[PDB]
Amino acid sequence: AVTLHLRAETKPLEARAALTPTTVKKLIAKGFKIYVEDSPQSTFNINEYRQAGAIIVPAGSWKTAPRDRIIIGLKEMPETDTFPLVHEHIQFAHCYKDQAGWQNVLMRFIKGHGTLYDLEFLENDQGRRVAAFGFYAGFAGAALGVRDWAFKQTHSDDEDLPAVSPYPNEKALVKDVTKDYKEALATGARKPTVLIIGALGRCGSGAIDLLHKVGIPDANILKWDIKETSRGGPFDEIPQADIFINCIYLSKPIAPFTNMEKLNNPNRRLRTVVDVSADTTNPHNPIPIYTVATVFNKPTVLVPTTAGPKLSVISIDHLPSLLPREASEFFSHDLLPSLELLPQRKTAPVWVRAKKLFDRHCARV
Ligand SMILES: Nc1ncnc2c1ncn2[C@@H]1O[C@H](COP(=O)(O)O)[C@@H](O)[C@H]1O
Repeated sequence: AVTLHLRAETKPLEARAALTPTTVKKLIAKGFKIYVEDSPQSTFNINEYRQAGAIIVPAGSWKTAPRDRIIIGLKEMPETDTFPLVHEHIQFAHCYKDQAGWQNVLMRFIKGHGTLYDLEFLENDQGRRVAAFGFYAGFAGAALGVRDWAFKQTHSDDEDLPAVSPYPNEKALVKDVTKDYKEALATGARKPTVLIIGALGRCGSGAIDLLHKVGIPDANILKWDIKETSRGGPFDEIPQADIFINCIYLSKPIAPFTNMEKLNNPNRRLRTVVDVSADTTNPHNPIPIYTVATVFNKPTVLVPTTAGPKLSVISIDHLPSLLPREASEFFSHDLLPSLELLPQRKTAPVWVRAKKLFDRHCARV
């Protein structure tokens, strides 16, 4: 039997969890022993885990836990923590892409005789990433995009979309976005068209699902993927759409999707751009119209146009935190088949690939 120990997150406002009560129940049904730290910040109530069969333990107790427990969490270790890491860990460690102090992160493992299985690079047998948050990133990005567009119909340009807060469940989010949307329509606003780039993937599907659920029909959604962008930008369709949602991270030096010249047009319709995969450290940002990474407490940034109506960007890197419960359920269920192979992790390719990758980065230190 494998023992997993779900550590409490400490990163500010991180309410997601790598295992949910549901995935815990499912692992227990397979003979796992599951410990769950009593986490202040989690969107899940600790009673949920208890009722699932988890053994509840104090927050931070992983640090003194027996060597044989596999420690599982989402976020990287606090850069401040210096003690050797003696356990096998499953987490996003953020030390494989030459991040600052990456060697020190790994030295903690080396000194400890611990092992990292990094969630960012966990790969199935067909070479695809096992678990990520793209669907809910798209769903939340579409939600905020519609909210921003609606807001613009009912408020003056000197006001911006107010601070946003996570929702306890998807229905609650949809109810609020629908309310805002219908209010905007009731003013006689032309029904908006929404252009999505990367429409066919998980992120794109998430955005589309939100749009559908708030009453936006396919007739008003322009679903673009590789074929549509292959002609090369800039695309006139972007300023012509009311809302533009970008659902694919692109960092190689190609022609941009849009630019200030194209946006500086009194006939532009576009009001709101949601760059779901925004990363201001992108070496070749194909939507070169913002430099600010916006955040929940100030979710939009002005695009400084010289003609046309007020245009704003949403460039939040934490969109899945808008719905931490569902984000966690999707993530943990995507990860579940791999977790079920942990008893055979010495031979199961998903885990062997991860150990090998860890070993290779440790060798560079
Ligand atoms: N340059 C591009 N233009 C438009 N769509 C793209 C481009 N590159 C990748 N995609 C699509 O983006 C989606 C990414 O899917 P996912 O990683 O599941 O969110 C897939 O449907 C890809 O085909």
